[PDB]
Amino acid sequence: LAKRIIAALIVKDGRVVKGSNFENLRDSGDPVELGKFYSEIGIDELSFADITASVEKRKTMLELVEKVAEQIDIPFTVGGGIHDFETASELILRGADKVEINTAAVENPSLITQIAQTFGSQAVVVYIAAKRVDGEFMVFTYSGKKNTGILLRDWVVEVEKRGAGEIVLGSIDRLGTKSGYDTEMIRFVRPLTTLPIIAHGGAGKMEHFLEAFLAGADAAKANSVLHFREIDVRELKEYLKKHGVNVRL
Repeated sequence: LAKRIIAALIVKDGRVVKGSNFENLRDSGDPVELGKFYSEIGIDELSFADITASVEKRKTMLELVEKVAEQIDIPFTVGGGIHDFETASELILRGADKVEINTAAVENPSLITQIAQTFGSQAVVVYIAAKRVDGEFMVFTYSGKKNTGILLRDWVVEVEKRGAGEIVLGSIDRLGTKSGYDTEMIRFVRPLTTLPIIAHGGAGKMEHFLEAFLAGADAAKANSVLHFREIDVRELKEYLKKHGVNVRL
């Protein structure tokens, strides 16, 4: 019933893509050092998205979750190119608390159930990339390239039915725009599912977070606005608690 602030880091070959602005770390491109720092200053969870050349990807993603699990204590999700049960399983066993799946889940919905039966719904996070097309919310796969023809409304329902723990709701429209979260999309989805909704795409200033939590989101995923300190984590939670948002310290 508390809201969460989730720091999201894109990584490739064990490196924070386009790094960060905290000069106070020996390495501002070290995902591990950044992520532990974010944990100290009050990030509620981490989320790593790997985009490594698929040849060294599997080894590289397991290297990362191991390195991370050694140094941090808050939940963290790992995602990106996870296509089957065994890849998710070894990533969780190696340290990750949850995995984030999207395209594999749309093509094979039972993949949500298979991961959940062994690691529990809490470990399965489904990323839903939606966009408005002819007045309807549509689900997109392959990093935005494929309109699946599936309605957001139906996918959200099926994703809970299959046993997902949480849903990351990405507004494609708003991705990388600093214009605010797609609160219209969030309000559309909110009554369709009992699951936690993690809002992604559009953050630019602290009030967007208030707007998003007012819309019904249980958490907020945030990317470059964090790393380039266009928003401070402490000021944000200050702000939201001040205006009645139930955040943790």
